[PDB]
Amino acid sequence: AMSETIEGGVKIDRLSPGDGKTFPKQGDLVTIHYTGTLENGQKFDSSVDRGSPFQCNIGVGQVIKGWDAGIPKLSVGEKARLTIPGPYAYGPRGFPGLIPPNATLIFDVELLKVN
Repeated sequence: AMSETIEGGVKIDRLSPGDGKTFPKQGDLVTIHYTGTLENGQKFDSSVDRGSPFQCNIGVGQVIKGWDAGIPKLSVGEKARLTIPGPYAYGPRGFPGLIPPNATLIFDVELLKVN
């Protein structure tokens, strides 16, 4: 149960452990189940509610910076909270009506798989 502050002011809180050995590296495909929330409790996205996970390549700019920085510090199976500041998330614009300008996003993510 580390808490870790990393590039971007991104905070990783470890909720439940992974294998402690299998971590994603740049380029790796990662399969994630997540839930995204605003600082005010408002939920804004959830792969769990959709019944199917999210896949992406990591550290190639295909997801928010906070995930490129954050996901690779998790081990397979690990469940963690990422607290990602605006610049590492949707930025100074956000998506108006959904995500406020420069909003801090809280993600509860579980790394399910690395390839």
